[PDB]
Amino acid sequence: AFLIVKGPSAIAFLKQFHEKAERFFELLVREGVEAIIIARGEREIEQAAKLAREKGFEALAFLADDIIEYFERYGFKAVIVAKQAAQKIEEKGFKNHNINDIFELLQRQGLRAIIAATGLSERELSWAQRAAQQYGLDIIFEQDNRFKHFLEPIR
Amino acid sequence: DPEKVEMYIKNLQDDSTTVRFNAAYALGKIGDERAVEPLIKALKDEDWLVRFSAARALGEIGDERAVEPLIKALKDEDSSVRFSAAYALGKIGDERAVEPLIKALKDEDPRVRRIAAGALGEIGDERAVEPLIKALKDEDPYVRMAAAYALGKIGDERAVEPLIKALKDEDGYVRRAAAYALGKIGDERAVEPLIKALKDEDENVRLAAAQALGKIGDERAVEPLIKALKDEDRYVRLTAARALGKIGGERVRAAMEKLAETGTGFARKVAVNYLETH
Repeated sequence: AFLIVKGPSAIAFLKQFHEKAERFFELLVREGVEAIIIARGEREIEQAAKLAREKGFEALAFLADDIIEYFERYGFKAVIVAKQAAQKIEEKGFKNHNINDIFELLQRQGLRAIIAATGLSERELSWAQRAAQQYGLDIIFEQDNRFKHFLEPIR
Repeated sequence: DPEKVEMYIKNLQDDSTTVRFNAAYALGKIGDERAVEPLIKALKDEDWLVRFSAARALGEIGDERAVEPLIKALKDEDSSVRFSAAYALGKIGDERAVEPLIKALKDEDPRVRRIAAGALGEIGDERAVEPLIKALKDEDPYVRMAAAYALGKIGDERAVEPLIKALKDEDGYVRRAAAYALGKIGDERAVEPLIKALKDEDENVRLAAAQALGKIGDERAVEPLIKALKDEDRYVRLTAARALGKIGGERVRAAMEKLAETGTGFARKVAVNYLETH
């Protein structure tokens, strides 16, 4: 899976993954999230939501029809999940290369932190932590390396 | 693969915005010196991502020739490009970046100010000291945090009393960072303010205070640290225990002796184990 749910070089960039590129660009602009949650897929999420809410962050969620109740229950501006059964969702009322640069796009619209949720593989945690470093974002999770991204701001 | 580097090099003059920035990215990853001058040119592309990407790619090749052009990119209209230029220079590590970075401490974008403070920290040039001491006053908490991290890493004694005062900050991130930086500098004047910080509401502050007291290795911390063994937070506890071993001696070996006798819980366990060792 790899689709979003809501409810300029930026254009040349988004295009790579052209009319819905501009649409799912206005996504990132309108709300302008302050936080992205990264999870596996449900107690993990309730935490992260109010952990993020602890800093009053309006947030997006990323993970790999429960997905529709996350909106009421958590207040997300958007969810990104990772065939083609998206049509079911659209009805119900919900709409070489460096893919990591999307972080820079979100940052310019106001992204401030990543929040890593429980159960992420080590692979995923270091990837989220590399991104916090390289895009100057905060990342929120036993010791020193909880704040690695601040201790070693240049990678 | 020289044939690939050259192709990406010509790709830098393509009409497609996308081809230009994807070429600067790829060159950055290859890391071949021959791309330096062509990338120096891309630092002025009409499109910001291309520029952003040229600056990043030069940070990665690490060639000292990129320094003066990167110093210019620090003034770019776009704040992303300025961030990318400050990051690239801190990574190159060339002392000519120093006064321009010091100027970036005053950028209107709070990320730029933050990564400028970090770049400074990485270079380690003592000239950054007083300006980084200004930045402990920044309206932005992350900038205040970054400055204290950079001061700890630089290790200059002048940072001490300004860091002490930062233990009084309203934000728990800066308090955490001030304690950590004080532990690293290791000036004994931190010992008393850190003892207070062991009683902080934020458990991330108490943890760092305890760690910082362990590094300092002054003895006035022993009893305040014996107490922290009864801390509700598990990590504060383990760290207090770590800190006690780091400050060896007999005064703690005597606190450890009575504690093995009249102690319960975790605190009793570290007592026996320490005594079991030395």
